[PDB]
Amino acid sequence: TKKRRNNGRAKKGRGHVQPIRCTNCARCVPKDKAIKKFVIRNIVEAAAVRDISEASVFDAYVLPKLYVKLHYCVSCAIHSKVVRNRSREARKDRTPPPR
Amino acid sequence: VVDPFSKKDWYDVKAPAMFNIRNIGKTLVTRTQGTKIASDGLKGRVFEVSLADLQNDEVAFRKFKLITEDVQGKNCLTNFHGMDLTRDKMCSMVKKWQTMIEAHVDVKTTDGYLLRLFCVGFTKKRNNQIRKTSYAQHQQVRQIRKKMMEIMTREVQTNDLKEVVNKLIPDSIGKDIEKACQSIYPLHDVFVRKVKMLKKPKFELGKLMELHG
Amino acid sequence: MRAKWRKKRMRRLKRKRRK
Amino acid sequence: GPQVAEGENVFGVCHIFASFNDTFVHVTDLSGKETICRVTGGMKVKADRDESSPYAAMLAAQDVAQRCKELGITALHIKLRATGGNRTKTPGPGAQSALRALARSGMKIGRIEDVTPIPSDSTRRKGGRRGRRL
Amino acid sequence: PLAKDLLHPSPEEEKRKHKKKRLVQSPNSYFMDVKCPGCYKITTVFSHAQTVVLCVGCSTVLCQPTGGKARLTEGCSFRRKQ
Amino acid sequence: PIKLARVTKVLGRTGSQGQCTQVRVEFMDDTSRSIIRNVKGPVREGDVLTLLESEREA
RNA sequence: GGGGCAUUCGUAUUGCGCCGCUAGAGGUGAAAUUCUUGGACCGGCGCAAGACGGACCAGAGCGAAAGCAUUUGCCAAGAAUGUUUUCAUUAAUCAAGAACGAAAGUCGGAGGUUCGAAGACGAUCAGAUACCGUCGUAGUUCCGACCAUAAACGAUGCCGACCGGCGAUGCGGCGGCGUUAUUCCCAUGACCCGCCGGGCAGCUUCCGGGAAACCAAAGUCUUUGGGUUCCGGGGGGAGUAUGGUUGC
Ligand SMILES: [Zn+2]
Repeated sequence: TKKRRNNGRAKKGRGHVQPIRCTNCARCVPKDKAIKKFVIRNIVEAAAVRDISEASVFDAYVLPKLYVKLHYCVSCAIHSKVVRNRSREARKDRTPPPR
Repeated sequence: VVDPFSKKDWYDVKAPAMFNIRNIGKTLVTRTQGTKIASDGLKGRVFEVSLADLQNDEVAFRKFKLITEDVQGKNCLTNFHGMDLTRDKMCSMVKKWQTMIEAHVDVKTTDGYLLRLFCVGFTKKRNNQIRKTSYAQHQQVRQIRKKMMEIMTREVQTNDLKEVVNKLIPDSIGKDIEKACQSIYPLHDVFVRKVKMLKKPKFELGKLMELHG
Repeated sequence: MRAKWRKKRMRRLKRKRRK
Repeated sequence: GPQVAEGENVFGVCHIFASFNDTFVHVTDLSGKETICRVTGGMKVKADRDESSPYAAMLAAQDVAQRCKELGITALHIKLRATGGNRTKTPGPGAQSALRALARSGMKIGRIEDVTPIPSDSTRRKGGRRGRRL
Repeated sequence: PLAKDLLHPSPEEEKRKHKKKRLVQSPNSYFMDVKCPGCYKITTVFSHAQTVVLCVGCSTVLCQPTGGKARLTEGCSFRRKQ
Repeated sequence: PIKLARVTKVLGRTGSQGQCTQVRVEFMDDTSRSIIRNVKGPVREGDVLTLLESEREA
């Protein structure tokens, strides 16, 4: 039976979407379906920031950040536990988790 | 068994007259063995230095690539080779609900340096805008691209490196594009993303020394 | 067995039959 | 070595290439051409497992700092590098430990930046169409 | 719902509803007379017009062809006819 | 460089059979120096550890 | 991001020349095969090759469907909207007969960067003819011939009418306070609030259906007839046998 109305992807009123490569296991996945995780993480973790402050020659030097957009296939997205299965009612909810 | 670092001479490297902070730092090279001169080792040497390390009170995300041209008795003579933008800035600029506009142009300076200038721009979220997206239509983009191309052309065709660098220190090119392209579609951040030296003239010491004083 | 491999066996059998 | 005033900090450039198989802490001059000292996890630990371990990275950065003190360099410009290309963009586990170990040795921290080789429309990645099944 | 006089809809609702889907069809367009600033002769133009029209009186452009209604030149005053 | 460290708070219990415990320790030589460490055996607030390797993380 | 032809740029990958320091580097759950003091891996400068157009990139657009994202120019298409323009039934759907048709595949030419069927090894294993790793032929790319198939899917034929609401969104048009840029007045852009038509969709609903899952169509079906094409008749045998026809 039809599990997901959208067929677990975003392509509507469109023929074919170009494929991309899963950041983990290098699987070929369509761009629309792929789980996209755009992570903006500080170049140093808060635990190690203290040691950089004193050592730095510059005063009030704002620290750089890494911007990297990870693409996950459904096999790897579920195994890595970034996304897990939900109830048949809570599936239709497409609101991102609040933090 | 010999330590090579015993046979290394440290040469001080100075930036040309465009920048305030003259002293950049020290580079070591192997001593002249007779066959090959120490100057030849320092001749084709590049230096990617932040703008805030060249000018005292200027921003620190517009990195300047400086090539050595001559060596003058312990002191190294550098000239402009290119202008790069730092990664974190370039990554922090690109947002998911706005059109990015990129325009590259080849221009010949009057004194005879061939530059390739890449200028990038982003559409502005208005202050009272409810709509989620702020995209520009293909013609509006083409008009903006033509506008920033012809501005870059005009403003770097007429003058020479001496003046072009001084124009790029505050990024006056960008500010003028932001002001000019406001009417077609409001721009958010318009920087000169990249400047690359393509071709050089036949080297002479006189102009290189004039660039330093 | 798998239907795609039923079809591949059938084609291998048709190749040897005709020759 | 360099005849410089005690107050002024002599700068260098430290390239930190942090893969998942190994870590590279490599100090050079301002240009990059004239290298000073490079040490990798392989030289510290004799275990192919722990080539990339944070401990190996810490030891590598501690030894390269110890050598840099004796050549007159006091400050370093950090350049963090992941494998990049068609492979992963995230740095390996050694990066943070190595940077901490350089900062702890007494070496000053200059401009921090990522120099990961990001590709615009690259060639086929090493994995097949179905990808890596392990 | 359930009681509307399909026979006698209110004239503001009549005008809002599409020209073809009205109770009786009527065009949204109209005929207007133009008074050119540098001329005495009067001319009549269609509200949505398609050709750049010329006043042979002074030989000057009047209205411009657009996606919808024709934009009149600055100075030339338009007035509705009947 | 063998240095001592006070225990301010017990963060939680870790390890495959919860045999270890994760704690945040404030050093003795420096007053305001916090680091996260995993320690075997029973611990509480006030207990001082003798850290042989003071650079590693948990 | 409809199509063809031309032009240009981007970093990355790989190979090569030169320079610095050097003992390991690669890969894996763990290893080994493999490349290394005839100087690997790493860092700097420059040259070359072919591939691909990241992030922007969306339940967004365009196309009959396959499919279609670097810039600029040239050539001819096309929907929708706008119209007090014209022809005046010229239409709908379709045996025969046509155009196109992913990937792979077969012929000739060009070139071979990456990846990589076959094959050669190294691991794991009771065995592994596989999964994992190192290499690698055909192929992957371009020009000219074929081949006519995919879960070619919305598993849902096309044309036309009627039947509930709601907020967005894309293109065009229409009306209207107020912000801003082109100094200012209009007038164009960017916003903002409504309306109208045609599209991509979404949420809600005891309209009503259905075996239900669900569907504003898969509703207006025993209260059974708007028009028309293809097509199923318990499960295997079987998309097999034979015959015809198309193709190297
Ligand atoms: Zn995967």
